[PDB]
Amino acid sequence: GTLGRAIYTVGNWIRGTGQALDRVGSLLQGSHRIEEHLSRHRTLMNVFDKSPLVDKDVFVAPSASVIGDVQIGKGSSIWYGCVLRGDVNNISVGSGTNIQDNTLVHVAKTNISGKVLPTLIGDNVTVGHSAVIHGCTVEDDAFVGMGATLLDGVVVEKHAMVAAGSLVKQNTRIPSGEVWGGNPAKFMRKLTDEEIVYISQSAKNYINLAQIHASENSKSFEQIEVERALRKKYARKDEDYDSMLGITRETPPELILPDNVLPGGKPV
Amino acid sequence: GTLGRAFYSVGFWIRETGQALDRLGCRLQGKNYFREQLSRHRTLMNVFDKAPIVDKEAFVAPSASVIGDVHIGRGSSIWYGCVLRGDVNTVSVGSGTNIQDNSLVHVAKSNLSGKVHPTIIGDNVTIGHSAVLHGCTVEDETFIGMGATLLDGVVVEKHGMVAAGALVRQNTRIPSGEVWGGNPARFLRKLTDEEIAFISQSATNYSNLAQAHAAENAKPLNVIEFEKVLRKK
Amino acid sequence: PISATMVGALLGLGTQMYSNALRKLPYMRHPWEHVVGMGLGAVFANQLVKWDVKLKEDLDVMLAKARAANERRYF
Amino acid sequence: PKVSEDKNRNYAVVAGVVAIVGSIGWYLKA
Amino acid sequence: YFNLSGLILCPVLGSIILLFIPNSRIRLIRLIGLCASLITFLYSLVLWIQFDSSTAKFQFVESLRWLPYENINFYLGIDGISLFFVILTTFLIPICILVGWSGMRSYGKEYIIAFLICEFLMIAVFCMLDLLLFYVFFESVLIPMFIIIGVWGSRQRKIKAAYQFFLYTLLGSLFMLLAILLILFQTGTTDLQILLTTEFSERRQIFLWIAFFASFAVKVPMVPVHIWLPEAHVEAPTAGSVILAGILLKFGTYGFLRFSIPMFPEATLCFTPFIYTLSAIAIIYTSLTTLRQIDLKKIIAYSSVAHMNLVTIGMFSLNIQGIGGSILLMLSHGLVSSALFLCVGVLYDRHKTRLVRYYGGLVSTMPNFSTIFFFFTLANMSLPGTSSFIGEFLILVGAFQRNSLVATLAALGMILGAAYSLWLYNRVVSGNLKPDFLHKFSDLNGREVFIFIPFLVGLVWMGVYPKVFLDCMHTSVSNLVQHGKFH
Ligand SMILES: CCCCCCCCCCC(CCCCCCCCCC)(CO[C@H]1O[C@@H](CO)[C@H](O[C@@H]2O[C@@H](CO)[C@H](O)[C@@H](O)[C@@H]2O)[C@@H](O)[C@@H]1O)CO[C@H]1O[C@@H](CO)[C@H](O[C@@H]2O[C@@H](CO)[C@H](O)[C@@H](O)[C@@H]2O)[C@@H](O)[C@H]1O
Ligand SMILES: CCCCC/C=C/C/C=C\C/C=C/C/C=C/CCCC(=O)O[C@H](COC(=O)CCCCCCCCCCCCCCCCC)COP(=O)(O)O[C@H]1[C@H](O)[C@H](O)[C@@H](O)[C@H](O)[C@H]1O
Ligand SMILES: CCCCCCCCCCCCCCCCCCCC(=O)O[C@H](COC(=O)CCCCCCCCCCCCCC)COP(=O)(O)OCCN
Ligand SMILES: CCCCCC(=O)OC[C@H](COP(=O)(O)OC[C@H](N)C(=O)O)OC(=O)CCCCC
Ligand SMILES: [Zn+2]
Repeated sequence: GTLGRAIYTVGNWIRGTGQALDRVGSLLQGSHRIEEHLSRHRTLMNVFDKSPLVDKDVFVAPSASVIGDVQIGKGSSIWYGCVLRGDVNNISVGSGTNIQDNTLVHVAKTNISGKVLPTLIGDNVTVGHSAVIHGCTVEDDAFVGMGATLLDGVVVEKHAMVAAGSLVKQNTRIPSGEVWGGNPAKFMRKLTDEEIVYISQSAKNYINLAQIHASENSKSFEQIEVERALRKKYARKDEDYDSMLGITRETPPELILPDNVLPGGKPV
Repeated sequence: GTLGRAFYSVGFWIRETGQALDRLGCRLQGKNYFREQLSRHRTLMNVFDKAPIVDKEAFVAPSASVIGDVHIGRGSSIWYGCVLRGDVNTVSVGSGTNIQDNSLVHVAKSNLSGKVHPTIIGDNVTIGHSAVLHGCTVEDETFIGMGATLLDGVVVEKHGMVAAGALVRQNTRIPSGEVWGGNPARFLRKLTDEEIAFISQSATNYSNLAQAHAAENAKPLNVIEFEKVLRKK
Repeated sequence: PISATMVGALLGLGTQMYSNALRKLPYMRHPWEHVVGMGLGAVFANQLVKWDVKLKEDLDVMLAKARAANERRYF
Repeated sequence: PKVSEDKNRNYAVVAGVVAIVGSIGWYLKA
Repeated sequence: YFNLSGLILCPVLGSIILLFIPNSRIRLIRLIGLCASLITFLYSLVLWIQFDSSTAKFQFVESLRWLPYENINFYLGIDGISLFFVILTTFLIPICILVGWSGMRSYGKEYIIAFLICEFLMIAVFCMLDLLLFYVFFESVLIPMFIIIGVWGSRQRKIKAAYQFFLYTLLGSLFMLLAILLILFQTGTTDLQILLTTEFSERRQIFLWIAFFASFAVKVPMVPVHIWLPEAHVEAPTAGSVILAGILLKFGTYGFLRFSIPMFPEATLCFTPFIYTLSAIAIIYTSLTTLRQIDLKKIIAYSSVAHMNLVTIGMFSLNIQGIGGSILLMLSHGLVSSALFLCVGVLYDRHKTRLVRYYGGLVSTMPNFSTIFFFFTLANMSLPGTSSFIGEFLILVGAFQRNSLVATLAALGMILGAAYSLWLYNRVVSGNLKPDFLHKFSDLNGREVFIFIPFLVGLVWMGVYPKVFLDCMHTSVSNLVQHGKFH
């Protein structure tokens, strides 16, 4: 009531004094420091009357930048720091195919070679971290290792792999079942069936892993504070005192990950 | 100098005291919105007096990080994900260039390796995607390929092209009109007239594209999105 | 000269900065508690001097009493 | 919204103000 | 008005300022440390100017209560004996700071801080006129020197040398502390001026004198206890050896001059043949063992034992030539020996070795170093025109007047001293080069040239006109010669 109003007015006075002190301290610094501003980074952006068509189930990290004509299929994911610039031409991302951290997918200027085609990425493909794609036509069920660079005009056929730290030269086709790699990107070896199983399992594991990141990066301020308080409360345990009190403190469901992302599916 | 640093630190102390007072005033009123974990990233960050100087007609992506004494010419562009960190020395970016997506142009972090060479970028210079320019220098109207890894002490002459993914070793000079590629970088072939014309046209194409990207980035922040984020149930 | 007020203020500032250093924090983390430490150090030093004077006076009185008690042995 | 709602927190603020004022008076009056 | 308070507080401020400076600012740390050392040196030089040389009373006296009944208190004062020691211990610190200038990025702020705390502790040692507090600052030097030896040692041997030095210093220290306590209980106080006017029973003079000798003889290694000095000296940084030999070896002789030669005039006379015997064989044995050493820093370290044992012959002669001439030798030794370790430090910093075998023919590649090294070789071998000869000859004429035999034995010290001093120079400097071992050279830089300049000037200035130093001491050393005498 009256006490609450008085305390509110005192708080207003204190806030005004604090802001004045902040301004004075900024003045003494010589106005050299560049003040932090509101985040102007747009996760999804338009360029020329063209909007991305990100599907409902896709996980697009807030630090990612999906720009221009980008079409992304269900179950796929775009991870932190990734850039998909489809301003000049089209970029189509298939279903279940994840583009990993700091990766760049860009499309040529439709005249880099005269007969340029849009960047097409098939289904259930996985692209490693820091990879660079500049006009490829990666077919479905393919693997691109982390750090690999795919120049314009290349096609990665189904069930083919590009070794990490490779450079596939322009107009180079990787046949099915090969592990083309190296800086010239020459033939290394044939793919074994275990490698194919590993590729499919990695794609499915990333589809499974994108969900917790999506559920964590979309929380509100109120939910974040509650989860932080719960995490602090259950960080350390004391079974002896609980046994003395006859209680059993159990971790809330907000701090429990699904068993399908644990190393071996641990129920307990 | 040393007199300026003392005033800078005292200003930090007073600003910290003022922020603490503001937080205390917020707590009396019951508000706790200062606890929000907002991103502290600044597209233009300074180190004491070393502040980037960006021309008005230059596109700098909001996610690009420019730190220290960095000079950007008119018509140049720093695209998304770029990190241009020059603190121990200066990073000079000319007019009409284009630091393309996820590229890195930085200077050496210590004097133990020797003398830190300032990074100089000419005019109409094309830097490929995810390319590292670590204390090198490039003349105007040159091309740096995708994934290139130029090191310090490297001079790339005018009309010189560095092939994609090539790693130019320390203290290497690329002669004018020659393409250097592979690991380590070695002479491969001589540039043709058509490639020179394409290199010249790419700079103008990216300069025009940067204007559209800046126009789409300078629009007022959407209030519908802000309201939707505010109410999440 | 060196008064108790200044040595107390220096000890308070030093113990504040020492506490901040022991926790891997910057020396001038919270300036307000540095000021509080300076004030508390000055107060404690002045009180210590004021207590020391009275303590010495009491010791002198008590030793006078003890010597007077011992001197009675010769009668 | 010019009202502080938490009654318990308001009493803590009043007690802190009273403690500060009493300490100042104690250091002044004696 | 320059007093002993400011001279002692200057290193305190210097060490406190660097204590709260970020380590990333390496330049600022070095500048502030060097400036503090130079300011302290100028303060000492000013204190020299206003020093009266006609009164035996202690000058610039300052008092600070320690016990509640003023039984023991901080009494600071200087006389003609300890003034030059203060000047030397304030002059050596900036040189030590300048030694580690290039490689200072790795040492950090803990290096200058340690050296400034060292300077603080050594200034108070030469200025204390209280027997107990002289012991407190006497043994407070261990911690900074222990840290210097251990943290910034050369090889893994630093753990052994630090342990050995610490153990020897402790065993001397506590056996001295028992005597100090017995003196305090009997007399009542520990003030030096009061302890010099109290008659000690003849039975108690021998015990107290022996107990004092136990601690002092360790820091002026006589014969049984000069085995810690070589190891701890070789396992030390270049600036660390300058402190150990420049000043830390002057505590024993100063302790004898201040607390032994006066508080027991009768005990000193009885033990005079004992000191003459130990010093005579130490000069003969050490100057002979020096010939068969192969380490560069282990040869000069053995050139100090012979020189410092020649000093204790001078002090116990109890005449103006002896006591007065022994002071000049320590000032000369503090400059000549500390300059030789700079020369070795120059060689070690470039070529990480100390064996004399690897060195030879440097006269053709490092000529400025050879010229400077030769000059201090001449000073180390007691050449006239150098500060060492004045002290060396004045001690001989002070001991010949008391005992002709001890002056004869001590005279063979310069026979052997001139043997290894030039023979080392011939090996290291003269001869043919050895490109198989070492082939890259660099003569003295700007720092090394400038660092040696005050040593060059201060060595001939004392060597050709020692009257400036001598006339400031005769009033103070003559009152020291006779204390119990009244005729
Ligand atoms: C660890 C740091 C080491 C620093 C010490 C060396 C530096 C020198 C400063 C030492 C210092 C501060 C002590 C700091 C305490 C440390 C802080 C503890 C932690 C704090 C976080 C005390 O030092 C003086 O105090 C005197 C006691 O008064 C004592 O003199 C003996 O007393 C007799 C007994 O009765 C003995 O019989 C007799 O033999 C001696 O005369 C001596 O101790 C000494 O002279 C400086 O003096 C300070 O106190 C007094 C002066 O007295 C001053 O104010 C006084 O107030 C009234 C008296 O209450 C007086 O009416 C008033 O007139 C006077 O103005 C101060 O303005 C200031 O000058
Ligand atoms: C530029 C020149 C000036 C430059 C100088 C400027 C000076 C500004 C004036 C006064 C500065 C006052 C300094 C006093 C500061 C005291 C410490 C602040 C204490 C404080 O957390 O606040 C109240 C607490 O309530 C009290 O339990 C105890 C709090 C009682 C004390 C609060 C009363 C403050 C009123 C001061 C009078 C203002 C009169 C007007 C002043 C403005 C002038 C117009 C908020 O509780 P809370 O539950 O919401 O939250 C707290 C808080 O977040 C943290 O302490 C913990 O993390 C948390 O666990 C919880 O404890
Ligand atoms: C004596 C030689 C000379 C030394 C120099 C003396 C100088 C005078 C003293 C200067 C002291 C400077 C201190 C400046 C004020 C800072 C105090 C702020 C503490 C505070 O805000 O309260 C909470 C903790 O309380 C606390 O931290 C209280 C800690 C108190 C510990 C000791 C309590 C008294 C014990 C009796 C004396 C000790 C034994 C002596 C025989 C902070 O909470 P938070 O935000 O940090 O987070 C949770 C951590 N809990
Ligand atoms: C004049 C400014 C008073 C500002 C009062 C104030 O902020 O108290 C909080 C501080 C630190 O306590 P917190 O961990 O809750 O940080 C809370 C922190 N504000 C934060 O943002 O996290 O308390 C002190 O140490 C100071 C004790 C001496 C208080 C006089
Ligand atoms: Zn591109």
